Amino acid sequence: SNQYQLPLNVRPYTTTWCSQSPSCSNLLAIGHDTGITIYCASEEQTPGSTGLTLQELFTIQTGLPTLHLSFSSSCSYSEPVYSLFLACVCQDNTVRLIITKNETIITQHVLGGKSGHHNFVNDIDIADVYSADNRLAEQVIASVGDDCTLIIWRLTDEGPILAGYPLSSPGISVQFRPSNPNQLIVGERNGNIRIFDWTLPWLLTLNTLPLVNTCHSSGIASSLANVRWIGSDGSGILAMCKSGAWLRWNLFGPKNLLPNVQGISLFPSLLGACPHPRYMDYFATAHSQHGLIQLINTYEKDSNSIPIQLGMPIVDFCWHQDGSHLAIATEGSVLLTRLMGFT
Amino acid sequence: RQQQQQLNHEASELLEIAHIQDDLLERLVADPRIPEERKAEIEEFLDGPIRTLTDLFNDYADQANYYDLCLLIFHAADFHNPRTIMDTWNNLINQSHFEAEQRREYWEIVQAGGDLPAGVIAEPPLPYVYVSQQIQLIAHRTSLDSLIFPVNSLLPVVCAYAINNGQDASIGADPCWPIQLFLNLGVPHALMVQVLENVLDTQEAPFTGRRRKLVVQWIAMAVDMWVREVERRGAMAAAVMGSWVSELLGRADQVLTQIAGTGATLRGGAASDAEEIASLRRTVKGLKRSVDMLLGGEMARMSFFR
Amino acid sequence: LETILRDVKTAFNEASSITLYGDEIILVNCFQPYNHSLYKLNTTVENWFYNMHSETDGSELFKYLRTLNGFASTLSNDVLRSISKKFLDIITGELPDSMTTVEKFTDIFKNCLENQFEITNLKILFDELNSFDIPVVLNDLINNQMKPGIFWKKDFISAIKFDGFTSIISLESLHQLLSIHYRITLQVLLTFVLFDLDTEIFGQHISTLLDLHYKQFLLLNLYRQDKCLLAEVLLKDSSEFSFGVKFFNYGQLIAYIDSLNSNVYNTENSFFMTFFRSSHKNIRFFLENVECEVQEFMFAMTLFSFDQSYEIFQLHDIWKDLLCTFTVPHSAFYYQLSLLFDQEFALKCISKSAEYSLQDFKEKQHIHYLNLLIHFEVLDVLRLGHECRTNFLQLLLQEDIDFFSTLLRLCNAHSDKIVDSILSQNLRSCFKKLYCFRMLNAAAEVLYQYILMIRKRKCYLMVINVLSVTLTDLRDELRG
Amino acid sequence: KLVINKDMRTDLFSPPN
Repeated sequence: SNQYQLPLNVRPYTTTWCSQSPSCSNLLAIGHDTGITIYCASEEQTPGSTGLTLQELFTIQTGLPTLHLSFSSSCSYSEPVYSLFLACVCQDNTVRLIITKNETIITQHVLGGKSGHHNFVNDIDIADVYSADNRLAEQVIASVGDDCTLIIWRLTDEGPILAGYPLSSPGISVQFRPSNPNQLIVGERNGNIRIFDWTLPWLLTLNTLPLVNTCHSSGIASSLANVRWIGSDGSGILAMCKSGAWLRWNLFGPKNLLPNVQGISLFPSLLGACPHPRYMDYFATAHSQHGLIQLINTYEKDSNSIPIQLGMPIVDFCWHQDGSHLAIATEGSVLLTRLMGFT
Repeated sequence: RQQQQQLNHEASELLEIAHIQDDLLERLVADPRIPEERKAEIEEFLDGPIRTLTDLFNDYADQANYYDLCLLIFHAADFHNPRTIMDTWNNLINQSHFEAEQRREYWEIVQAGGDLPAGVIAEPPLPYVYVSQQIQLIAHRTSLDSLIFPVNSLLPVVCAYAINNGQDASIGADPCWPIQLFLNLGVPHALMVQVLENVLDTQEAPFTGRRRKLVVQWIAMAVDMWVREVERRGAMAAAVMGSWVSELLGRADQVLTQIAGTGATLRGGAASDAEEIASLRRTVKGLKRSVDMLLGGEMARMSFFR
Repeated sequence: LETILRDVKTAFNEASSITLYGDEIILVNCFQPYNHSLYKLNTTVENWFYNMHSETDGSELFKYLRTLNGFASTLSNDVLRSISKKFLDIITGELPDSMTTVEKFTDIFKNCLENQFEITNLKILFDELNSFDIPVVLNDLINNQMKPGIFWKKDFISAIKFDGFTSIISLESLHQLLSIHYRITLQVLLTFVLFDLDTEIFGQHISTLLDLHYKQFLLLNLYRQDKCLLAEVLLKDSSEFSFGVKFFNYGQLIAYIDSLNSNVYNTENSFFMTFFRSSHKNIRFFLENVECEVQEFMFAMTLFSFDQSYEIFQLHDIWKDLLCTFTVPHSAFYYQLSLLFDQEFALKCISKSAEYSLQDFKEKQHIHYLNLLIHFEVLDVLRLGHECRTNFLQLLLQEDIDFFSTLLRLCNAHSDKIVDSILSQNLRSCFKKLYCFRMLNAAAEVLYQYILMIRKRKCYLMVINVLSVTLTDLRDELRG
Repeated sequence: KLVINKDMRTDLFSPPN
């Protein structure tokens, strides 16, 4: 493990790799109480133990807390100059898209007030949509909140298009489908899981609550932590409960009648699962409060693998695109740790 | 010298255990709530050779809920267990509070004409006074250097007790009494402010909402004593404080601005503490001024004539 | 725990005997003291609920409900929850009021239902659905079965004393009824999002259903959040029946439960939010939900008990403090918030209010700001401000006295009456001489001379440099 | 050396034998 300190007065809230855009996949953003900081990951000589070190590049000041953070495919590099596009959520309950050239915010769009969410925003994600001619036609941001609303915010050539959709319960996560921006997934706090075609009722709703194996009772309150697609065509869906209970469904052949596989993490997962970018069957989950991280294999290859235990709480974490490195933001730092097995 | 010290050390430890055992035996024999049949049995096993600290704790001190002696036992045993220690502190505070309330009730019955329960010997200290007497007696016996005085955990608990039991101005007590107690006991000023900062940032109940007004008052009182100490130490040497203390007072002013605003829009009518908070703002600004002057150079020029 | 709780409950509930409560009420007494089971005559809807996989015959409404359940039972819990959430979102505005019904239903479908059910069961449902005269069946369900009656008081024997038994039996019965209602309502709404049912024709029903579902959810939530409190607010709702009720037959009981149902579907929300405030987590769903000027302030105080709170409050315009603030009605609100969190929120609000405002109030605000800043410039600002209560300032500067000295030096550098005098007095109250000199920049010279009346050389020297008679005297003294 | 064992003790509030 190598450890890289965040500035002394910087409290991290969120950590994400720029896996969404290959030109910028070595860019790391930390949303904190005064903005979003960008770091670069480089192969040093090091020892080929952790043959990867972190270089802090710069800090984008915003003046208020950043709670969720997503890079877009529009990110680019030039010589040098970084052209960034970031979706995030701020203390004023607004959802924003910030477009920068390095630390300087050259452009900013803000969706808030009554036109925005009418309660706390719980999650956000972003994807670039191109026309048939293949110019940038739209950038699309999806967000979910405690106002029982899902918001699709499309920024198009002739300007913004806003749409709201009602939910049976607070939205706790949302993510567009890989290799198919026409589809996306929305998570409700109550265990409902929506598959949605925004170009169009919405196509499908699964639910983890009634499926709990109950060989070991998952408890009275098993609030849904997370749902994410897996695979590079978005061939699968993985859902994780706060309790640690997880379930996986695949989407291809024949007729289907239950979720394909199911299990339970050793610990609660407040932050939910972070699926491996290269190995579908694998995902990571943290015991954020004691600072341990379990690695789970869906086809039970795993047998309780806990590669990571810190002596401190974990605020957030995410896989580097290479699949062997992990970046983890803790309350005062970010660690890059390399698991030798995944190399 | 090595052979002397090793014997003086063995005699010091055994004497510490023996005094605990003597305090136990005396208290158990005198306890009204102990049956006579058991007392004779206690006197047989404790009025002889010195017993291990395990036995004294399990078979006697824990069975009779003598939590003060439990804490002395955790000290003599170098007992590394913060959670049990704090559980014992919580039991000792609550036990003492209930005993003080009981004695004040018996008193009020005498001053009103009633009759006490049979076999009850007839202005006893308020509960927070008897509680802090218990903390002092332990502190002098263990010297504050013990692991039974983790100020980071014990000061918030005592402050919690004061709030959740109204040991404040309503009954005529000094609202800062928890801070006075630990300062006089000799807790260093920097450590107090350091803890109080953590109380204010994390907002753990009951230190929440508008009761953080009281947390700010404790910080004001602690920093004030710290300033007076630095000024005194400067005059002393004629014949540490960082910017974090200044930042802490700025945040404290923001908390007061937030509490006053919330107080002005409460359902049922505005809050009554408007001027009380305005006063605290002035005190906090005055302290930030003093601290800013010390930090800014006046601390390196304390031994110089003005 | 799950298992032991279930077993302990089961044990406790072992049956022992029958008691005919009242005239005709079937009561069973259990092995464990304080544990009884009442057996309650089902209403029509309850009979439908409890006999889906049975009723050979049944009315049209029953068959309709059975087919709806036939489809909805194939969906999973997570899906159903996400759908329920979305239906809440329509009321809360998280699904904007700007959208058409068709658009919200499309949102719901894509996000929740697409790919989440077997198309075969959809076909089964559509077919079965085509046999029914939907407007009529829905009419009978909404306006007869589910929406209860207007009462001209139909003798719910008023209890003179609190009756804990009838209290818990009533609350549990209400909970069963509303749970059943909830499941039905959700299944129907579901059918409204899946099929092209004229959003105008059924506009009334849809909005009634979304209104009813919502209320159902709320109640059920409160039920599992704090039963005692729910009972308390639900019985202090009815005035003449504040203490409770007595029922001696099944008709009186059913009628009372229905009565409470009416209360729920129709002054309640306010009484209950009030009693509550005087269940933290639920009221978030239900301040995002149940709130959608008054609702704004509620959202504020609830979200405070911090960014969201402050923002909402500012945009718009413990209990005792709140009452005081209401009586005053910005300054008061911020002061109260600051006091209550006394932290970041507090300090921020206080600072903002103080700024927006700029003898008692002024002094308090100033002191607070200064303290907060010294804990986290401010000094000089406040000073110049007040200058443009002198003893107060003397005390503030008393607290100030290294950081203070640095600030003073900064102010003097920037410059290069009352304030000056106060400062001189405080300084006069090595270090001392230096501070005095720095501030006065004659006073310096006087102080140095007085102190003098290595050290000698340094003083004489400093004096000579500052002056550049006195010099000659100093030189002569140093030479002597 | 201290070892807490709440399991098997002797009832301090009951006579012997």
